[PDB]
Amino acid sequence: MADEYLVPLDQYLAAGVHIGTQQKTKDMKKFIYRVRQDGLYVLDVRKTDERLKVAGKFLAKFEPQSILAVSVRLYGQKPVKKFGEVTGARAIPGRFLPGTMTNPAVKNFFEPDVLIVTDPRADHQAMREAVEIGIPIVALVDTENLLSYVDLAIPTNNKGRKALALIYWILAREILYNRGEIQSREDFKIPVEEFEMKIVRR
Amino acid sequence: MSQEWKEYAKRVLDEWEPKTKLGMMVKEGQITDIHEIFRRGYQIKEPEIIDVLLPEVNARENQEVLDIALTVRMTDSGRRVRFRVLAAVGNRDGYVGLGIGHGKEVGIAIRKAINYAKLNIIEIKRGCGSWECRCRRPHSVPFAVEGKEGSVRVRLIPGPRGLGLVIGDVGKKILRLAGVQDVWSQTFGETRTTVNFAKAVFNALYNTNRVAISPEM
Amino acid sequence: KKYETPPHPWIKERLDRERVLMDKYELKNKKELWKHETQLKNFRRRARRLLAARGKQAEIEREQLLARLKRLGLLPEDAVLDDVLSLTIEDILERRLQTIVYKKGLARTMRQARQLIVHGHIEVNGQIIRSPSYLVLKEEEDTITYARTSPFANPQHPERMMIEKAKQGGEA
Amino acid sequence: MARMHARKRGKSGSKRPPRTAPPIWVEYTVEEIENLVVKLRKEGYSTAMIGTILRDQYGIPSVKLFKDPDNPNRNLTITRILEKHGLAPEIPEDLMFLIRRAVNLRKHLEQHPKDLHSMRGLQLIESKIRRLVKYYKRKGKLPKNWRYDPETAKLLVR
Amino acid sequence: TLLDPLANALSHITNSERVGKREVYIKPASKLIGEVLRVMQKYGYIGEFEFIDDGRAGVYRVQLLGRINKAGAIKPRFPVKVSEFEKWEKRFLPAFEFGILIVSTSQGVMSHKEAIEKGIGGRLIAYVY
RNA sequence: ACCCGGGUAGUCCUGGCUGUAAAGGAUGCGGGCUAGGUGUCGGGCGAGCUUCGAGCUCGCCCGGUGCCGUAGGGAAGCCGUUAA
RNA sequence: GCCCGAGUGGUGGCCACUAUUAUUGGGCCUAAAGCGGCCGUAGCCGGGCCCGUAAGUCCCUGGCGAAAUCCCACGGCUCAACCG
Repeated sequence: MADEYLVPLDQYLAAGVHIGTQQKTKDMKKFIYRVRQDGLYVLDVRKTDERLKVAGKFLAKFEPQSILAVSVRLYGQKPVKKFGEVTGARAIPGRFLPGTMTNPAVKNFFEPDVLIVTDPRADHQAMREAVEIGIPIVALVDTENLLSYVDLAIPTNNKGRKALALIYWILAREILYNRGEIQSREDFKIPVEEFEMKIVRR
Repeated sequence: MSQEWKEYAKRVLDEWEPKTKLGMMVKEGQITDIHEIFRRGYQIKEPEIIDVLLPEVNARENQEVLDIALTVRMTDSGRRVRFRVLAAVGNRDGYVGLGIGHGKEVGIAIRKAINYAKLNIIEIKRGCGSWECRCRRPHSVPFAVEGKEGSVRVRLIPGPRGLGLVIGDVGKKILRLAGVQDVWSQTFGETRTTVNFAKAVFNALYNTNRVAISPEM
Repeated sequence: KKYETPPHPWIKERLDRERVLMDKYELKNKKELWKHETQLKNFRRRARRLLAARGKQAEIEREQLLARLKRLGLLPEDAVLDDVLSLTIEDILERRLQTIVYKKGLARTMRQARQLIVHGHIEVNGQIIRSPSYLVLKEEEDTITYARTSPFANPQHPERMMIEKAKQGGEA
Repeated sequence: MARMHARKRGKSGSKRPPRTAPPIWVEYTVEEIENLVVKLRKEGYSTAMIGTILRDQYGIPSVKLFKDPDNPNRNLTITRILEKHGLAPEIPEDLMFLIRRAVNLRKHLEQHPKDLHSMRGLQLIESKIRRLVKYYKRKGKLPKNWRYDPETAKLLVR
Repeated sequence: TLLDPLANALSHITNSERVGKREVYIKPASKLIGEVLRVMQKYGYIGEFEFIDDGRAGVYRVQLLGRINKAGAIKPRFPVKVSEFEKWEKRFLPAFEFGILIVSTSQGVMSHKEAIEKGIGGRLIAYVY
C-alpha cells in the first residue's frame, strides 16, 4: 500500500511501536525488522503503516456497528474504551464474559461483525469463540504472539500506554477517513491524551 | 400434502424471534436455500432455521431415535440415573443431522437430542454419475469413504442400482435418512458401541463433501 | 441349490415385507417367495459382473442375459445392464403363472386361481400344468385358454359366473 | 546424511563444493599438477593428506574437476595419477590405514589385559576390515585366496 | 540406508500435500521419480517442477496445485497381468474415474488409464489419486 | 519382624565360572518426509563487552541432552522433529 | 401367539462370522506381546547415470491341461430337478 510519509513514519517511531520484547517464532519472522544486541526485537515500521491502511479498509467495510474491541490489559482498557466511543460499538469486559457470541441467553449478548484483540496471549478466549461463530479477526500482534487463527494482522507494540494510545487513535482516524467523516490525512479532532492512561489513585 | 407445507413453517414464523443474524435472514425468507447456508459455513445456532426449510409435505423430516441408554453417577447416599439418547434427523432427499443427548428424564432427552441433531445437519453429496453410467439419479455416494470413531472403521462403497444399503441396521437407519439408496458397507472394529458406529456413519457421510475430486476440477 | 435365507431369519424388517407380500400374491409357503429372490439375485449378480469387466470380453455374454429378460418380459425395451438391477421381488412375482391367470380375467381372484391349474382348469399352449410357479414368457402370454375343461365346455358352469362378477386383472 | 554407527550421534555435515567445472582464477597445467602430486607422495604423506595440502596451498578443491578432461575415460585424481607411474600401494589406503592402526591396539592389550573398552574396539575395527576386505576381493585389489586374521594382519604391516 | 528413493520422494510429496505447503524439495532425485513426476504432470496432478542437478544430487522443486489426495509406491512391486488389472483396479484406486495406478511397461511408463488404452502391462511401480 | 545390642558367609583384591533383572524410556534397528517455543551441554560463525582468556552476553547454524505444545495418532493417560 | 412347514429339532464335525492367523487384511509404552545390547554369516531388501543381453516381466502366435461338475444361451421331458 502507500509510501511512509510523516505523519505516518514520525508517529510510529516517536511512540515506542518499534520496541518489541523477548522470543521470536518462525511465522512472525516476516514483520521483524531487526535484532538488538540484547534479545529486544525491533518491528519493521513500514509494515505497520502498510498493515494499518488495509485495516481502515477492512473495518470501513463492516459499516454496521458491531465491531468489538475487548482487552484483558489494564493499560489497554482505557485506549479501547475511548476508541469505542468514537467508532460506535464495543464490548467492554476485563474478560469476554464468555457466551458473548456462543450464547444468547446471556443478558449481555451481542452479535459482532468484527473483533479487535490487543494481546492474542491474554484474549485467547475471544479468539476461542471467534473460530466457532465464523468471525474474521484483526488485531495487534507482538514478537511473542503467534498468528494461528489470526488471519489479518497489524504488527505493532501493545505492551505500553503511548503505543496503546497511538494505535487505537490512528485507527479511530483511519476508519473515519474511509467511511468519510474525518480523514487520516487531516489532523484528528480528538486529542491523543484520553487514550493515554494515568495512575493517580487505584 | 401441497401448501400445508409452508403453513407449518409460517406457523413457526408466527412466534419465532431470532437470536442470530442467521435466524433473522432465514426468518425474512432470504437465502431460502439450505444449501446456501452450508457452502458459506454460517453457524446453525437456531433450531428453527431448519424447521423453516423442512415443511410437512415434500422431503418429510424423518425424525428417528436409535438408542436410549441409562447411565448413573454415584452420589452421596444416592445413585443418580439419567438417560442418553441418539436421534437422527434426515430427509431421504440428501440432508442429515445426527444427534445425541443426555438428561435425567427420558422424554426431555428425546427432545434435547431432537434439537441437538438439527444444529449438526449435513449435506451428503450423492453419486450423480452412479457407479457405471450417470443414467439418472444419484443412487450412491460418489466415492468410497471411510469413517473413524474410537475403534470403528466404516467403508462406504459405490454400488449397483438396487443393491440397497448393505450395512448393519444401525447405520442402515441413518443412511436411509441420508438418501443413499445403494452402498456396500465394510465395517471394522467394535460396533457394539452404537453411539460411535453411528458417529462413524455420520462422520463418513459428512466427509463426502470433504473429498476433493476431478469432475469438480 | 435353490433358496436363500438372510444371515438372521427372525429379523422384523425382513419378515414384515414378506407377510405383506405373502397375502398380496397369495403364496402357500415362504420358500416360493424365496425362489424368486434367489432367482433375481443371480441375474443381478451376473449382470453386474459383466458390465464391470474389460469391454473386449466376448459381449455375447451380455447380449445373452439381456435376451432372456426381454423374452421373459421383465425387461421391456431398455438397453442397460443397470435397469436389470432396477428389478424387485415384486416384478418377478408379477411374472408367475398364478399372477398372469388372474390378470387376463381367466380367474376371479388369485386364491381361486390356485384351485384351477391344479385340477387342470387352465390350459397353456396345448399342455395343462400343475406348477403355479411356472414362468410365463411374453410370447407365452397370448396362449392361455380352455378346451376339454370344467370352466369352458358349455355356457352354464357357475364357474363362468364367479369370474364375471369381479372382472379385474392387474398386478397381484 | 548421518549414520550413527557404533553411536547414536548424527554425523558431520561437511559438504563439497557444488563446482562442477574448476576455477580458472586458480591456474595449473596437467603437467604442473602431476608434479605436485608426485612430490608429496615422495614425502611419505598419503592421498587424503595429499589432496589436503594441495587444497590448502595450491588452491585446488579436488583433482578430478581440474584434470579430467585430459583422457576422458574417467576422472583423473591423485591415486589414478600415482598408478600410471607405479607409486600406488597395491593395498588400498582405505584398507591400509585401517589395518595399520589395528596392530597397535593389540600391543596395548598385550600388556594391559583388563580392558573392556579397549578390547571392544578391537572387535569394532576388525569387523570393518572384514567388510572392506570382502568386497575388495570381488572388485580385485586383494586376491581371493586371502583370508583375514591377526597373524595375517601382523605380516602385512611388517 | 535408503531404498525405494522414489517412495521417499512420493511419501514426502503426499505428506507435503497434507500440510498444504506451496512447493516441495526432494533431495534425492532420479529417473524413477523424474519420469514419474513427468507422467504425473502429464495427467496434471502437479504444477511445474525444476530439478537442479548438483554435483551431489538431482533435487526436484515441485509446485503443488492442491489436486493430490494420495499417491504411493508398491511394496514388493508385484507383476500384474492385463487381466489381473481390474482386481488391482478395485483395490488400490478410489474409483473407476481416477486411473493412475502407475505401472511400468514395455512401451515405457504410463498411468493405469494410459496403460489400458494401449493394452500392455507388468510389474507395478506406484499409485496416484 | 519392624526398633536396639552383638555376628559368619559376603561386601575389597587377583584369576576363573555363573548369565539373571521393573537389564525401562515397560518404546529393535536404518533412511526420508511432517507448526513451533523454550532451557541446557559441546563445536562453528557475525558482534558488543574484556580481566585481552570466547571471560560476559545477543543470534544463526551443527551434534547431543530436557521440558512445553500445532497438525496428526491414541481407548484414554499421553505421544507429538529425541513419534507412539 | 410367532416361525417354518413334510418337515422341524438334538448331539457331533467342518467353514463362515473371526482383519481370533492379518496376501487382501492384526498387533506388540501402560491391554498378550521388544530379545538386557551388539556383531556379522545364510537370507531378504538397495542412490544416480550410459551401454549389452532379454533370465524374471509384459505382448502375440502356436502345442496342451479328458469327460463330467460349475456359469450363460437355446432345445427336450407337463414343470423343474435332470438331460441334449
